Order: sequence, then C-alpha cells, then structure tokens
Amino acid sequence: TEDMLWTEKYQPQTASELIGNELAIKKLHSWLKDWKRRAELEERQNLKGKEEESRLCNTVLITGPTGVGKTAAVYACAQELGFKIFEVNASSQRSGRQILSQLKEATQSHQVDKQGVNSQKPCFFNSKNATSLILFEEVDVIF
Amino acid sequence: IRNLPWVEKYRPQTLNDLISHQDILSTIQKFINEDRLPHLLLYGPPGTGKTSTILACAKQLYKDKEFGSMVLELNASDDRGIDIIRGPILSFASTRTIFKKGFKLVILDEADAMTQDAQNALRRVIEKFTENTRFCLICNYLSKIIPALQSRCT
Amino acid sequence: HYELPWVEKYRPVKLNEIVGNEDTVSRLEVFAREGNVPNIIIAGPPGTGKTTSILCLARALLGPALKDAMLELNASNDRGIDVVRNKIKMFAQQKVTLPKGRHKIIILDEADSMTDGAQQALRRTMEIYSKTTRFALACNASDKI
Amino acid sequence: LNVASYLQMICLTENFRTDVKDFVTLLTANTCDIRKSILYLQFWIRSGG
Amino acid sequence: MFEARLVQGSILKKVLEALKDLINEACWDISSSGVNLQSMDSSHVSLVQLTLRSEGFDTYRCDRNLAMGVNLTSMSKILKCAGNEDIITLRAEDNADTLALVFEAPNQEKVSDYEMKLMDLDVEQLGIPEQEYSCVVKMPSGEFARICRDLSHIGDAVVISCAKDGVKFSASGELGNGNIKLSQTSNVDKEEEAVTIEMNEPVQLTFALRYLNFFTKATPLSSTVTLSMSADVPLVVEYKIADMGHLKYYLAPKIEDEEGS
Amino acid sequence: MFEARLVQGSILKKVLEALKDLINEACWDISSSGVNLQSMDSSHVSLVQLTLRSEGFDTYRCDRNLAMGVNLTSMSKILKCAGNEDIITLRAEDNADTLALVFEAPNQEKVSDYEMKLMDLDVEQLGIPEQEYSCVVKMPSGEFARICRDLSHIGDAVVISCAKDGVKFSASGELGNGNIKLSQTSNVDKEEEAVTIEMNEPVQLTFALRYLNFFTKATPLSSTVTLSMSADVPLVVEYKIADMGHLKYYLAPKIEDEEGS
Amino acid sequence: MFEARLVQGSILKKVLEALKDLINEACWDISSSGVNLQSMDSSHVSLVQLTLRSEGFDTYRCDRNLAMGVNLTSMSKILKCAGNEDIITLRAEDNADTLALVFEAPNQEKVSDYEMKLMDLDVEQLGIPEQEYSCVVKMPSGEFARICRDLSHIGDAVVISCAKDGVKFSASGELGNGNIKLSQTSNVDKEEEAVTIEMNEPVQLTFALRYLNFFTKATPLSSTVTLSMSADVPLVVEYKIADMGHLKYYLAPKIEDEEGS
Ligand SMILES: Nc1ncnc2c1ncn2[C@@H]1O[C@H](COP(=O)(O)OP(=O)(O)OP(O)(O)=S)[C@@H](O)[C@H]1O
Ligand SMILES: Nc1ncnc2c1ncn2[C@@H]1O[C@H](COP(=O)(O)OP(=O)(O)OP(O)(O)=S)[C@@H](O)[C@H]1O
Ligand SMILES: Nc1ncnc2c1ncn2[C@@H]1O[C@H](COP(=O)(O)OP(=O)(O)OP(O)(O)=S)[C@@H](O)[C@H]1O
Ligand SMILES: [Mg+2]
Ligand SMILES: [Mg+2]
Ligand SMILES: [Mg+2]
Repeated sequence: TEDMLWTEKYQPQTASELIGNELAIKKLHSWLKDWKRRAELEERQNLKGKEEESRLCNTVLITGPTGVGKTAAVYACAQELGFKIFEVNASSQRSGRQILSQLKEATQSHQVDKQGVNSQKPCFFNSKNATSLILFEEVDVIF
Repeated sequence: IRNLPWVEKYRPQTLNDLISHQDILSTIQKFINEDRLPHLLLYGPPGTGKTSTILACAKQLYKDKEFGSMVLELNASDDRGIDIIRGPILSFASTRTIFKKGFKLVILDEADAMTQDAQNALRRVIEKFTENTRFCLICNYLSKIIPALQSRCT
Repeated sequence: HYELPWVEKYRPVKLNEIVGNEDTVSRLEVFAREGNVPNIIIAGPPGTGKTTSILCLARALLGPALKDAMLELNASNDRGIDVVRNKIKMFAQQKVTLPKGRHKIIILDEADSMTDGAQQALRRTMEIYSKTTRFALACNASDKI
Repeated sequence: LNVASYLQMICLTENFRTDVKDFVTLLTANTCDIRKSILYLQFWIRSGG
Repeated sequence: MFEARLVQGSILKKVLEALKDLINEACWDISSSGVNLQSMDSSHVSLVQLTLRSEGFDTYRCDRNLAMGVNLTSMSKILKCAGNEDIITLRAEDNADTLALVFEAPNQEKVSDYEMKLMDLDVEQLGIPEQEYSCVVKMPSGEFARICRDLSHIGDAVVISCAKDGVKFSASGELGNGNIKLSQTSNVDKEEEAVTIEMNEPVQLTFALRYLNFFTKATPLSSTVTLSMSADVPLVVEYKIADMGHLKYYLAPKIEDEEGS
Repeated sequence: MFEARLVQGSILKKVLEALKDLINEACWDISSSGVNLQSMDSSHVSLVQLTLRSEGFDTYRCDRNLAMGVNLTSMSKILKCAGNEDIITLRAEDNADTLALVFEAPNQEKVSDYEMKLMDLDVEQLGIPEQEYSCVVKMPSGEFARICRDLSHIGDAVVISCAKDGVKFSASGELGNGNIKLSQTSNVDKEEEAVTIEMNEPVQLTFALRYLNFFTKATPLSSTVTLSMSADVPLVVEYKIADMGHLKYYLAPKIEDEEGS
Repeated sequence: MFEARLVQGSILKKVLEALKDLINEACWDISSSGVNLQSMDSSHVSLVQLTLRSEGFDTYRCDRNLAMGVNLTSMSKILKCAGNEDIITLRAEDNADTLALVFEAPNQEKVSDYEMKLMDLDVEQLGIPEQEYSCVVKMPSGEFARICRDLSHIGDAVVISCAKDGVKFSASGELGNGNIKLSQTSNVDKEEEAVTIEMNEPVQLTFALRYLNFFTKATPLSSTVTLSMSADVPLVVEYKIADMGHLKYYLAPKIEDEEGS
C-alpha cells in the first residue's frame, strides 16, 4: 500500500539526518545560513526604508562521487533554512537564452508569494519568507 | 572495346545454375513457391553463391520495373551504425508501395560489418515488420552477428 | 496468413511459465503480485527471459491499463536526448489513474543501444518522477549502461 | 560502517534483522553508493529476503 | 462530471495567447461558482489569477470541486485550431485523466472533439487576502502594450512611480534613458479612455519589463486596464472582462541593495 | 517546339506550391492531348497525377512529345516572382536545355524573362490503372486543409474512416487524441454545400500526416475536393479545377501493429 | 542649442529603416541651411547624403554648426516608439553627450522624453562634387523593390544595362538567368508610373545586391525615384522627399575583372 521509492521515503529532511561528510554539510549549511541572514537583513532594510570581510561568495560548488548525497544535503539544508530551490537538471532543455530569460528574475526579483506552500521546491523546464536559491544539477553534463 | 570479367559473365541468373548446394537450394525454392519465404541468413566463405542465390530469388519474386522499389540492397561496410538502420531500412520496412501489394525484400550484404547496436535495432525492425518485408542477411562470419539477430533468420 | 514461430506461439504470458533464474523470477513474481516495483535493470545473456519477464511483470501489474500506463521503447525507436527530454518526461508528468501500489511503467529494451548522452539526460527523470512512474530496463552488457 | 549501520537502521524499521558483514560486503561491492544500496535493499527486502 | 460552454472561442484564444510564453502549465480550479486559475511563473516571481464566472458561460454545470492541470504548449496549439466566433464546449468527467474540447461547427460543417491528457502536480494554494492598495489608475490597455513595448527596446528594467502627477515610467540603459508621463486631464483619441486616479501616497518601485510585455498580451480582453500599487504588496494589473470575469497579474518588485555609505 | 500560354499565373502558383516539399523533381509530359505530371514520392508512398487540358490554356502549340525533368526548389524560387492576374508563357525547344518563362507586366511596362536549365533523368513511366473506389465523398477544400493542419498538431498519423454517415478523422498522439465527425446535413452562407456519400462498404485506414498536409497545400486551386478510398486501393484526393485541369494525389496507407497488439 | 521639429514621424521611421542595416552609424552635421547626413558604411562601398531643408521643420533653431555621430542600433530602437503620425522634437545642447527625442503623443498631455547618450565619433566630411550624369531614369519605388526581390532570388550579382528604350535588368547565377525589360511608357494616366527617358549614351554596369536591398528599403519614403548612371561613377539613387528635402544613395560599382588576351 506504498507508492514511494525508499530513497524518497527515507529522504533526509534535516542536515543532521545525512550520513557522513559532516564537514561539507556544515560548510554548506553555514553558507546557506549566511545567505538567509543576508536576505533577512535585506528585508529589515526594506522595512526601515519603507564585502571582503564577510567574503560571502554568491555561489557554492559541490563535488563528489555518485550517490553520496550532494543533492540530498542541498535539499535538506534548503528545507531547514527556508530556501526555495529552482532546479535546472540535464533532463530538460537548458540552453543559455532559455535559462537566462526564464530564471534570472528568480535571483533578481522578489518572490510574489512568500508565505504558504511555497516551501515546495519546483524544477525548470521549457518544452515566513522564502528566499530563492538556484540549483544547477549535474553541471558537467553539457549537450 | 569491352572485356568483361568471367566472374560477372558466367553468373547463375537462375537458381538452377548453382552447382554445389542442392539441398538448401531445393529448400529455398520450396520456400519461394508455397509463399512461405522466411528471413534468410546466407553465410559462408566468399565466392560460394549467396548473392547470386538472393538475386535469383528476388528476380523470381519481383519484376524488372518494381526491382528498384520493392527490394532494397545495402552494404553495411559503406555506413555502419544505426544511422542506416534508423533511416533507409526503417522507412523501407515501415512504408508501403502505393499500388504494388505484397512483401518487400531487404538484402543486407556484408552484415558482419554491422555494429552491435545497429544489429540490436535491426533485429527489432525485423520483429516489428515481418509481414510487410523479409530480410536476407549475407555474411562471411556468423561469429560477428549477435544470436538475437541470428535466431530471427533461418 | 502464415505459421507463427514457436518463439511467439509458445511465448510465456505469465511469470510462472518462465524456466531458469528461479530466484530473480520468483522475486519478480512476488513484486507483480504485491506491487510497488522499483526501477529495475535486468542484465544477462541473449535468450534468457529478460524481455519476457519484464513484459509479464508489466502485464500482471497493470492489467487493463496496459494501453495507457505503459510506454515501451526498443532500439528501433529514437530514444535520443531530445526524446528523453520531451516524450519520457511528458509520459512521466502525464496523469494516469491507476490502483494504489501500481505505477506507470517505462520499458527501455536494449539499453546498451542508448547513447551516453541520453542516459545522462535520463538521470533526474529516473529520480523525480518515482511516485507515478517506474523504469524497467533490459540489457545484455551492463557495462554499456 | 556508518552506511552499514544506516542500512541496518532502515532495515530494522521494516522489521528485519540483518548482520553488519553482509551489508559491508554489499557496500564494498557497489563502492559506498548510498542510493544504489538503498534501492537494492528495497528490492531485496520487499521480495522476501 | 463537468461542462463549461464558452460562448465565443475568442475568449479562450486571447487568454491562452496572454498566458502563452509566460506560464508553464495551467491549473483550472473548478467549482459551482465558476472557473479559477492561479498559476505562478516558472521563476515564481509573477502570478496570474483568472476568474471566469459561472453565468458568463453559455451553459455551465458541475458536480464537485476539482483541479485540472494541463500543459500549455498542447492547450495553446489546440486553441490555435478553434473558431473565433464559434461556441466551445469544455468537458471532463469526475475522475478521468483527459479533458475534451468540443468545437461545434468551426467552418459550419463539422464537429470536433479534441482531447488533452492532464498532468499531475502539487496544486499550490494562492489564496491571498484582498488588502487595500495605495495607487490605482484606470488607463487603456492598447496604450499599456504600446508604451511597454516602446520602452522595452531601451533596457530591461522599469522604474515606475505613482503619485498625484500620474504614472511615471523610466528606462535607463546603455542606449539612454527614456521617460513616460501620464496625466489626469490627458485622454486618448484612439479609444477615448480617460486616466483617473484614487491615489493614497506616492510609491517608487522597479520591475522587469519582459514580464510586463508578457502581462500586456491580454490587451484585447478588455478596453481598459486598472493598475494597483503600494509600497509592500506587488504590482497588480487588472483586466475586467465584461460578464466573463477578471484577470489579475501580481508582479513582485526587484530587490535593491543599499550601498555601503 | 513547345509553347503554352496560360490564362492566369495564379493557377500555376497554386498548383505547385504544394509540390515544393513533397515532389523532388517535376517530370512534365507534353503531347497533343495536354500536359501530364505523373510524379512519385521519394519514399515511394505518394503519387501526384496532374492533367492540364488544351482547352484550359490560352495558347498551346506542340509538335513532338516532350519529357521535361525540372528541380523544384529553384523553380519555386522563380515562381515566388509571379503575380495572380497576370499571364505567363512557357516556351521550350525540341533539343534545348532551357525553360523560358515569359512574364507579362503587372505594371504594364515591366516584361520579365526567366531561364531554367533542364536536368535529364530517366522516367519510371508508372501509369495509374484507374481502379474503382468503394467510398467516395465530396468536401469543401478549405475545411480539409484546416482539418489536416489541425491534426498535424496532435499526432503524426491520422485514421480516416468513411462510412454511410460521413468522413471521420482521428489522430491519437502524446498530448491526447482528437476526433472529427462530418455530418451530411450542412448549412453555410451558400445554398448548396455539404458532404456527399456514394459508398459501398465502410473503410477505415491510417495515413501519414506530412504528405496529407502537402496534399492540402493546393486547396486554393479548386473550391471542392473529392476523397475516394476502399479496402485495398489507396487514399486519393482529387481537385477538379474549373475548366482548365484536374489534379489527383494518391497516398498509400501505413502499416499498423497496435491494432493487433 | 538644437531644436528641430519633425511634423510627421513616418518619414523619420522609414528613413531609419532604410539605413538600419546599410551603415553602422549616422553622423549628422547641422548648419543654418538645415540637417545634413553624409555617412559611409562599414565596408566603405556606399555613401549616404541626406539633406533636410529648414522650412520643412515647423520650428527650427540653431545657434552654431553642430556635428555629432551616433550608432544606429539605438536609433532603430528609439523611433520604433514613434507613431505613424505625431510631432517630434530633436533637442540638443551646445556641447553635451546626449541627444533628446521628445514625442508629443496624440494624448492631451503625454510626453516622451527619450534622452540617449553619444559616443563622440571622429569622422570626416567627404564632399562629393556635382557632375554630368549620362543616364537619368524616373521610376516608381514599389515595383523597383519588386525588381530587386526579383533579381535577389536568382543571383547575387546584378547587371543593369541602359538602352535607348529604357533599362534592362540581368541576374546570372547558379540557378540560371533572369532578365527584366522596360520600355518607354511615359504616356499613362498618372505621372508617377511614367518612365521618362532623357539619357544620352548606353552604359552597362554590375553592382551587388545587399547594399542595393538596403537602398530599396526606402520605398515608402517617396512615390518616385531618380536613377543616375554615368561612366566610372557610383550608382546614384535620388529620393525627393516632398516639402522637406532630398536623399542620395551612392554605391561604388563592382569592378569587372577583364580576362587576359
Ligand atoms: N548521505 C546520505 N544520507 C542519507 N540518504 C542519502 C545519502 N546519500 C544519498 N542518500 C539517498 O539517496 C538519494 C539520492 O541521492 P543524491 O543526493 O541524489 O545523490 P547525489 O549526491 O546527488 O549524486 P548524483 O546526483 O546521483 S551524481 C537521496 O534522496 C537519499 O534518499
Ligand atoms: N554455386 C555457384 N555456381 C556457379 N557459379 C558460382 C557459384 N557461386 C559463385 N559462382 C560464381 O562466382 C561469382 C561471384 O559469386 P558471388 O555469389 O557474387 O559471391 P558471394 O557469394 O556474394 O560471396 P561474398 O561473401 O558476398 S564476396 C558469380 O558471378 C559466379 O560466376
Ligand atoms: N526463461 C525462459 N523460459 C521460457 N521461454 C523462454 C525463456 N527465455 C526465453 N524464452 C523464449 O525465447 C523467446 C525470446 O526470449 P526473450 O526473453 O524475448 O529474449 P531476451 O530474454 O530478452 O534476451 P535478449 O537479450 O532480449 S536477445 C521467448 O518468447 C520465449 O519463447
Ligand atoms: Mg543529485
Ligand atoms: Mg556478393
Ligand atoms: Mg528482446
């Protein structure tokens, strides 16, 4: 009476649920927590109105072997810290014009719906506040 | 002037001009005349009479005007891979001649030069379109043809 | 009007009409009876029973919903990167009403003939659409996958 | 050993008792691919052990 | 069991031409009150709400509330094959996985029964409170399309002001800045629509003009468009289709970074 | 010496705007009866039979029987250089390599000349033996073109079934199928226009779609079209153009396997 | 301080679309006589000499000679905002890096203040002397663009030979050969379509097609065109834009390579 695979039935919903790679998990969680803090401070500055020392780079890269848990750790950290993942897989046509003109505004503009069921993380294809976060999955796969 | 080779000149235009194989020639003629021609796998050393056998069979089945439209002959060494199985072979096997109703013939000479994936698709082309067309594979080595493709043919 | 070959006239229609590979065929039998089959790859020599067991398992799982819940692709089909991106993903996102425990099935026969780029483009499709769609692949050389 | 105990945990949630050595052989067979071991564990447990 | 008989196919054709390149998939939340479509962008920064009343259809009938998710390329390439003045039945069963469009007499000779396979997806809820706004303005829709297209060549961002003096459109880029002013006493002669304002306090915001050109493709749906703005809530572009319903666009403003003074 | 001057250049534009993508080479047979075009598709699945009578031509002179094999892409490029109400004249010699198109002035001062080389080729000489058909209907051509271009969006192969009621079109694809039924009773602006039924046994077959679209690309040639098919003989559509020619496309049915599964 | 007024935007839009691809940047020099534009293309084979007289402007004000040069992508993107009828203000200061376009809309009060930045081109004034031209032709523009598209589809190389009865167009290429003949037709109802011949000697010359197509892009600028051909001089095309000025297109001919003897 179950319709779910055991990978997504037992998917880690918390960064403490993943097995191994604790230093990499802590690094990614600290980076995403700093980004969430920057987003909340931006919201506070907006409310008030109406970077070598920080060294917060705009992009992390994650590498390792197949099936170790890179995507699972990314999704668990973004779920814990309230991010919304916009995923670009190799399983959809991602050429430069389409990915720019259909996902740049996720980074550059606010979320129109910030509360509700928006914690669900969608994908990209073309045939409490939640901060946007892009995830390019399997960047080495270039067609 | 013209001095044509004796290989071409003394060719068995009819199935009765072959000299050595007589059991399988009788079997092939009996496949022809009761309208039960299967997929064939003519294999052996060169110069034995496989191409001559299939050309006499196609002359027995089709005519001169419909020879250029009902039987298609390929050499797999000219272009290997599935760019020719998914392509001329698939479109030939899946289409139908407008007024000519019957069955088509594919003569795939030098089938052992075909790659493994091209054979893996040619077997499926054979399976899906058995009634529309028959396939005759001519080769030297049976060890260079996958058993799945061998088993569809006699 | 012709005599069907005995490989098709006597082709098995159930999972108990398959001789050899008793453990794996038994596991496929209990999965076909109970449901919720995972994404499987069946590797072996030619003529073993892989396509037969995959088709019988899909038939026993689906039943009358075979014509709408099953998408089968051989090596004679295209199965390219663009086919994986449009047709496979469109069938995976397609709504098909099925009894609980039964999923839509994408059968990829002769997975050795699939290009490496198409297999790379089919990686996430095997993952996200796993609550509605399952993948059953048959292959001879598992190293080509 | 960490992945072996993790798989033992997910098997014990399914009311199965398994030894560490068999899971260690499976994990050193598939080179600690966690998802592959999870999926093969699902296939093997749900088919009766 | 559900039937919805659109009086003219031009309504659905213009709707799907409005949502064509902006929305990825269309979800219809259908009940006894009518037809609702709250679909967000692929980037999830712009939301399209479309409400069609039950009385606006030629004949409307429902049995239970249900949601249908259809791909938009397929629905668009099917609605491009529909008669403009002809009547269109939309039809679906209780729990089936298909949606039929019956075009009766597109060329006065044939009946057409097109079918679409529905998709399945987690239907997010977009019910937002109807808070008051600070700056509403009645201005024409053909003019909105014209000036949005016109300033769209200059750059990629819109700097928009609403105050008592009117609506201000600034577009700065490598080409050079361009400014657009709207006046209350100003009235067009193309359609004779006069600008009126019910403003509360001045607001400065900035958006992406590409999604504004995507929004303005619904110009033939209504003669006039109402723009609503305030400091916190997103931009609202409203078309009121007479006896049909209303189509609103919610566009969030761009994030701006305060400089380190 | 061959010299054929037409009443209008529009009919030559419309007759062969459909053969640009379907016909690889146009073979034209010139005799005292008229102009013949019996061409074969490169996949040997479609045939085009076109007959131009001497009565329909403004002028027609011919001393011998000619077989002229011409390319389509460049010739379509030069007939993109033609009007509608004007007059064209085709001139060729007995043993030359030219195709002289004399182009009467649309502006009454601009007389044009076009020369094309002649590509010699063997002729299959496939004459249609002109069987009888068990399912014949008449249908207005614009509707058939609309229906074919509509079903091209859905799938790649259509099922055409003719019976005692009328022509039924089906197309099952990935997006979901689409069905069309034609009823005998038809009410249009004209007094007399309907689907007719003259049939012996109902026949249902399956056909490729690009070839059917290329067949329907010549719909402004004639007002009506005639569809004839039966169980063994292929599909044929026939455009009997007004008092100057007839045209006749044969399409063979495709081989299906999901019917028997 | 530049203050120029274009009474109609149609001429400015059409002259922009005429040289949109033809030349890289427009360099305007301004005197008390009016507006002048002497611009050379990227390949340095074509010259544009355009003169707007001052009385064609409703208001004109120029304190000093004003020379500036600005790219044409921004121009192509700024007069795409001009309507088919409106009044336009070209505004500039005595010494700045910004040119302003002010559109007064058909609205009662809606200004378009579009200020673009300069980039300070360094160009030279290539003064061309006036001389005797052996052949002058009066020719309508639309059908001349039709001849340009006629010979475009045949071959890139264009040949024009002026004979005692008029002009002859020839295109020889891979596909074949195309010829277009014009006779003396000065006796017609309207003086526009009359092709008057006041030539002295026959001349035949070869020119390209891309820059020719860029020249025929100015078809709606005026009803009629003056064609000027003499020995060892560039092709001259004259547009007489009524009540405001005249435009000249110069194309350096392709030099035919003579074979050795
Ligand atoms: N460290 C882990 N802890 C718990 N579950 C894991 C772990 N690694 C993998 N999984 C499971 O495996 C599933 C898929 O793992 P992924 O994170 O997608 O693998 P990956 O690191 O992305 O490598 P790729 O994408 O296949 S190359 C997850 O949904 C989990 O169920
Ligand atoms: N059984 C035979 N009887 C008479 N002549 C034969 C016979 N077999 C071959 N020949 C002669 O050999 C010539 C060429 O034989 P082919 O049948 O073309 O060789 P093949 O069987 O095609 O071998 P490969 O593998 O294709 S090179 C013919 O033209 C005949 O002259
Ligand atoms: N285990 C088996 N039990 C009974 N019949 C079998 C078995 N394996 C094969 N057959 C027969 O062989 C025919 C073809 O076998 P398939 O299972 O279709 O081929 P396969 O096992 O998929 O191997 P490949 O790699 O596809 S060639 C079937 O239709 C059966 O008639
Ligand atoms: Mg991953
Ligand atoms: Mg041979
Ligand atoms: Mg098989």
